[PDB]
Amino acid sequence: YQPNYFLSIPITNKKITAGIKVLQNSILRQDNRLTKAMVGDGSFHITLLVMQLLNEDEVNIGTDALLELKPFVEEILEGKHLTLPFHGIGTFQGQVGFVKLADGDHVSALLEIAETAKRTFQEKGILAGESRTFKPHLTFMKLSKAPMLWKKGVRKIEPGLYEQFIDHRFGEEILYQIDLCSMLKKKQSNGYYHCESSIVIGEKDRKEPEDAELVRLSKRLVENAVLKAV
Amino acid sequence: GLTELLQGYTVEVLRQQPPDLVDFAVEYFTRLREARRQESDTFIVSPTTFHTQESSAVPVIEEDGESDSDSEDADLEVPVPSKFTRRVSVCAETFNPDEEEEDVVHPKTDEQRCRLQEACKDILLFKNLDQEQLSQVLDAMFEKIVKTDEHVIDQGDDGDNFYVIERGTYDILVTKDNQTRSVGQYDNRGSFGELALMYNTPRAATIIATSEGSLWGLDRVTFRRIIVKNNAKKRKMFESFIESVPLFKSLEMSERMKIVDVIGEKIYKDGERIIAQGEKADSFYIIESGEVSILIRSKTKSNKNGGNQEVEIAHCHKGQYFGELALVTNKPRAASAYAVGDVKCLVMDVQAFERLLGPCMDIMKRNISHYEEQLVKMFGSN
Amino acid sequence: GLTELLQGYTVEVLRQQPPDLVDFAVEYFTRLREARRQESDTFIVSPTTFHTQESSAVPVIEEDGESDSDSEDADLEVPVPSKFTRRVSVCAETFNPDEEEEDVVHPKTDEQRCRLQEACKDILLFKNLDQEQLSQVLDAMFEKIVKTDEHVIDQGDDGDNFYVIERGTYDILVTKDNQTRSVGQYDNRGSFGELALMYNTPRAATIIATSEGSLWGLDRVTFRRIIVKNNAKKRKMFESFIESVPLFKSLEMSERMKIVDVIGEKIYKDGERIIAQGEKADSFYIIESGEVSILIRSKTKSNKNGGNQEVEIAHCHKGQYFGELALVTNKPRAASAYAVGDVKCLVMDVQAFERLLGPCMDIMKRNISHYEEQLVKMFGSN
Amino acid sequence: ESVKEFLAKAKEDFLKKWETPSQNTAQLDQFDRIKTLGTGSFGRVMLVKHKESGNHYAMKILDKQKVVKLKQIEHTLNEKRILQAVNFPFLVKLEFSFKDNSNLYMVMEYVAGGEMFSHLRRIGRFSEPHARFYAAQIVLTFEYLHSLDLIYRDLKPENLLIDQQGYIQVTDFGFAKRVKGRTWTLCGTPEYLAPEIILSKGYNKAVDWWALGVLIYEMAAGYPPFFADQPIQIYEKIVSGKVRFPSHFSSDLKDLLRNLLQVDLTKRFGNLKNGVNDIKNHKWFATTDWIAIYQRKVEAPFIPKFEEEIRVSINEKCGKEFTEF
Amino acid sequence: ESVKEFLAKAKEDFLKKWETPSQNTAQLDQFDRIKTLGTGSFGRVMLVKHKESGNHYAMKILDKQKVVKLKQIEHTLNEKRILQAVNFPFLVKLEFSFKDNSNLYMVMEYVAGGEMFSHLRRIGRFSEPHARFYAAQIVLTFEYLHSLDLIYRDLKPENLLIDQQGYIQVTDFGFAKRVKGRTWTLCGTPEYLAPEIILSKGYNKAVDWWALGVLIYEMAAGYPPFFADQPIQIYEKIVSGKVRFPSHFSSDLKDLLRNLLQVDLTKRFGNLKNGVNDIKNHKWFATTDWIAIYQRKVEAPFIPKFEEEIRVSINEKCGKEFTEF
Repeated sequence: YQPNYFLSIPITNKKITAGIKVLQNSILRQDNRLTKAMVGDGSFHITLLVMQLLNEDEVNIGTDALLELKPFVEEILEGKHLTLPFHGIGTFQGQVGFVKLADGDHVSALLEIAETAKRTFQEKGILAGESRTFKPHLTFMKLSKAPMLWKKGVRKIEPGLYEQFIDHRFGEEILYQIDLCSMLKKKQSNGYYHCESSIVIGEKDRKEPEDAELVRLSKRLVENAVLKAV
Repeated sequence: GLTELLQGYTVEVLRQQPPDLVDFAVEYFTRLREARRQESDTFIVSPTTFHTQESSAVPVIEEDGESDSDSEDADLEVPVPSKFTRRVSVCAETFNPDEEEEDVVHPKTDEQRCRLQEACKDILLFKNLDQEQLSQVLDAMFEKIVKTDEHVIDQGDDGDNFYVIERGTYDILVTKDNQTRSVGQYDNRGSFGELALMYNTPRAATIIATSEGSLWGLDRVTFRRIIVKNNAKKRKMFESFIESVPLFKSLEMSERMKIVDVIGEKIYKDGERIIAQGEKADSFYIIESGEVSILIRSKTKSNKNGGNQEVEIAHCHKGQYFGELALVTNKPRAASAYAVGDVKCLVMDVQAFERLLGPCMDIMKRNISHYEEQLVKMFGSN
Repeated sequence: GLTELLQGYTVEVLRQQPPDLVDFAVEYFTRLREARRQESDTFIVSPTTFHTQESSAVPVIEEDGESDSDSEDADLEVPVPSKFTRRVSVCAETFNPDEEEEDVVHPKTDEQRCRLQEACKDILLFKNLDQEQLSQVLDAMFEKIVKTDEHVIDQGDDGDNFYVIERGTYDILVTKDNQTRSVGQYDNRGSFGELALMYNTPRAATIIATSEGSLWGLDRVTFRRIIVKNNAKKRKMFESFIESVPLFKSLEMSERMKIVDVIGEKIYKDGERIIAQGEKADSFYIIESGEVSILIRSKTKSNKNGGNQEVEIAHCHKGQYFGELALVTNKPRAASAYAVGDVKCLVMDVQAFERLLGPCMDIMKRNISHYEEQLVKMFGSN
Repeated sequence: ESVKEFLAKAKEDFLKKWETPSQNTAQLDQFDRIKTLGTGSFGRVMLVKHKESGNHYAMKILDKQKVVKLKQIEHTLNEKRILQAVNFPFLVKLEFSFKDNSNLYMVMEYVAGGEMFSHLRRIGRFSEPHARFYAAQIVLTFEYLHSLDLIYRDLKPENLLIDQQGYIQVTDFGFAKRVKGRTWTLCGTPEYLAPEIILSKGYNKAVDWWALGVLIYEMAAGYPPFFADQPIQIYEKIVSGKVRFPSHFSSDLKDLLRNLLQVDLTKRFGNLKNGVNDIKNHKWFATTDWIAIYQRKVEAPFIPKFEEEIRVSINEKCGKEFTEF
Repeated sequence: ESVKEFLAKAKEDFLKKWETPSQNTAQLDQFDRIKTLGTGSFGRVMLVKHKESGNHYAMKILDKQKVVKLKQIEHTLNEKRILQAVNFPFLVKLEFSFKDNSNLYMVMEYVAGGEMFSHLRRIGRFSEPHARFYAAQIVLTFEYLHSLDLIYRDLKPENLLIDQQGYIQVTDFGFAKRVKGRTWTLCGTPEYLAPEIILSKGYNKAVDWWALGVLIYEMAAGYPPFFADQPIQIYEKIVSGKVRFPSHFSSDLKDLLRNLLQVDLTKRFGNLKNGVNDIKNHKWFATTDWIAIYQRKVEAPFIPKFEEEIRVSINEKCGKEFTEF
């Protein structure tokens, strides 16, 4: 089926979106007619779940299902933040360019969240999810967005264009907000998709409300140093 | 463990803000290395036991065996004491008393023979034997040498000899029923087996030598023959002296033998008095050797006084007799009689004579044609 | 540097795969510390000091040397010179001349005394003393024994005695200013210190004995008293003989003393002539002892011739006087006068008498009621 | 008196049979055989019955050969000659005698009675009257025997039988001997030996009388006068002649016994001047009727209670010496 | 003549004061004190002034106690009695006398003049006219004194003072003594002693005249007639009487001197019949106006040039003997 709505994980880490902006611009200085293929500033996201919401009631139902999903995602994470590392570049058959999600324990957790999301929405009467394997990625360009490119000889993304960013660490996004977004409505002023509703996973997010305080950071500093040593 | 290890360090860096990162790491990880207290030592001593038990009675019993003890106690038992035994006859070997016809030589020193006599004084068979027979008997005693451990006589065995000890020591043994007792010993003195000289009979005891010794032995047959022969010779001789005495001619053979049986003998040394004038006339004599002088002190011839000296009325010799008047009267002896040299007379008691043959006067009359003659002889002149 | 530090450790843990991360951290961080360099050995140290002084001083004090004196220095003599020209009056000890009332015994042989006289002949004080006074004086001389080396007199010392040497030798010394000279010696002869008999005065020389010696000494006081006493006795005696002479009765006391002062004495031995007839009449006599015979040779009685022998006109004794006419006339002696025995007369020169008292005739007239008497005495008969 | 008559006729009858012994009289086939009481320790005596008369007799079996050993063979050939020549009421009888290769068979009379030894021992001792009764019989028997110059020499309870009439019957003439003069064999029974026998002085009739004294004493006392455990002591007592009589013995008895048990032959009853009359006339025998005892008319005081097959040799052996028989 | 008048009135005046000495006259508080010239070698003489009259006198201080020693204490108690009794123009004067615990104080007149000894020695010798001038004064003084039987005994330049009028004034009566008869103390001055004094012959007025001869000689010669370095020699010369006169001595002088220096008393001027007139009438004194010299009307030939504080004893001491004073 053709989805018209999706659950979105927005990219809020400014380093990630700034790195992608650089990537997009470097491609454009090599070939400026790729301009309309680039995804818009402010639109960067990971798609968690696609669906069809076909009327006002169903849009309300989607919003209800998103709210109902919150405790489930909290259950799944078992008191740990979900960290999504974005590293390197890939394509879907040379037509869609994306920043890759790095391999790790987070991928299975993300998949679990996606499947629980699909179940939660379907149990509320919403056609959601797909039969194909969930392969999350962070899109930065799509040739289909610029139809005149075929019409003038550009029919695939030249792999040389993004060669320098092939092992570029864009940054890490911690899961917090999940948005219910319209694919077809007018985008927000800041470039992001039209949002019907949002939830926040985070507590926000800690096992304990009271400050440690900053005791955990030692964990973040160490884990990051170990990741860099690899 | 890597992230957690480095988190402890990093927490302390953030808290403590040390000026040097590396020196703080040396100190932190050195103290963490020091920190572990894991090693431990356990020593265990414990008492383990079972609290309760249940007891059931058992009927079994145990016994032990005492060491064997051996004891012997002398025992006397009498069965049915009776006093009823039948008595068997005994009999010695027969022998022709009357001397067959002259047809035993064992040397002996004076001391040995003298000692044999002493050893024999009290033995009844020897006790009252005359000088001659005793000599012939000792002559007949043969010597028997014995080595130590040897059995002279053994209880039960038949006996033939009588023994006198000459030298040595001996143990005497007597077996009564099943018991044998070492009852007594002999030490170079003694005699035994006298019974064997009478008849053959079982030895009543056993005699064993305990050293080298010597014994004088006498065989029954030899002993009996010596004695019988001699007494039968003496009898014949006595018989003759009675027979040749005319006063006794009317006597029968058996009557002379009764006299021979009891008549005595006496030896007188020259000069010794046989009959004393005045004492009581109890017997009469028959000279068998030597001579006898009959004296009378001529005083009993008147009324008070005279001679009072010595006068020989008669003088008798071998075969003659004197003291005859004691047979026919009862007045004191008329005269004295003295032995003229060595004399041997047969002496007969008058009272015994009468008890055996009755009064002499009757005998004198038996043969009436000689009564007068006899009377004149007895109360006559010469 | 915190993330970089943790990363570097992690890279080596991943490379080395240590089983014990804590031990690996101790070693890793210790080695990291070691690499930093470098320790520096301490430099050698040298100390140097440099200084400049620019001070100028006007004032300093300097003292030098020492004072040493070898010997004491004699005091300077006084400038002023003093000269003395004055002699003190001398004076002997006073004494009551008139004999108090009889109230010095030193033995001496004739030779000794005789020698003392000789030694005294020339001494002025002794030189013209009469016989008696000289005797009394020698009597008063005491002996003084001296041992050799002894000082008889010492220059300067006060003097009281006069000495005559009896025995010994002596050295005389005289000190003039600072010098002493052994000027002379005495050898058993001599005398000295005469001045001491006058008044007390300093000894002018020193006399030392040079051997055992003996000296006769005389004390001033003793000497003066002997002499004064004797002369005062003599005066009283002379005074009396003048006083009892009637011709001089009108004389005043002081006039008699002028006579006493100068009048002489003379001794005459019996028979010697005192006045010779014819010679010039110069003096008159006053007998103080003995008798005097006045003779006249009767020739000057006529005109040429006669007597020319000896005739006694008068005969005077103690207290009387003769030669009186020399006092009133100037004609030769009328007669001679001879001593009758031992005589002592006072002799007065007429010319001296006149110079002292004027002419005798005036004295005779002084007492007018006796003038005639006096005249008849002088120019009369008897 | 008839005493002389009897003895005279007696000597006659005896000398006749003595100087002409009745040899081999009857035949063995006239007698059968019954019991066989004759063992002990010598000889073979068996009972037997007769043919025609059919009487009972005691036959002594003496093998002619059996002889020659033993102690003697004359003390028998002589014994036979005496039994055959003698005849007295108180003496056993030689009824029939015969021999041949068997040789010497004695057919003695038989009295189914009791032994004197068994009777005396049972009751202990006889009363004096009863003892006197038996004694008289022995005195008479000895007078008869001595009349023939025969001495018994073995008197003792053991050799005396009490017949069915209660009278004595003397047996065993083993030592019987005809002696005129003196004899010397030391024989008899210890308890009953005379001093003269023990000492070998020579002897004759006097020993039988001494034995009688012993016999009478034992009957009235129950035990012999010179008893002892050792034979030697018995003889020494016998020789000393000293006798001790029981309290109950009467005076007359003691006196008679002192005279029978006389070691001194000059004082022994039977041996003196009057011979057997000194005994017959003794106060102890005063109530005795000698003729009555002889004819067995007196009433006795006590009536007593009442194997193999041998063959000859078909040949006569030792008959070359046992001729006289 | 008036000479007799004068002497008569003189003796009167003298005997009166002699037999009644004027004792303790004036008071010490009437006299002050000035200089103190009175040392030397004995006594304490100090100048002094008067009160009312305000005159100058010479007071001799004689400590009552100081006495008793020394040489004598009468040659003074006597000296005082004379000074007080005498009165002559050429004699010093005892003006005032007094004592008490101080005792014996002499208030002598004072003439601020010169010593005879100093004057004579300076100029060497006097001309005869000048010598005659002084001599006359001494002759007159001796006539007065001898008139009173007093002898001076110490004549010498040293004891003569020249007053401001140029006339002589005699001092020191230490040896002055009233003697009628003869006296004997050997005293005076060596150079001026008379032979009779040296020899102890006894003497009186004649020694003063001899001394005058010595005094006149020395004045006209400059040195004494018997001079010598040793006292002994002086006396020996004196005794010998031998005198040698200088060349310049006039005849009249030599003659006068030979008569004054006479050892022979029978020839000595002053001692003879006419006494002092033998001297007054001598040719050497011819140009002498005796009255004029007496009244001091003659013109002298030479006008001379012109310390501590003692106290009494508040008590009179030696007054137990110095009564007469």
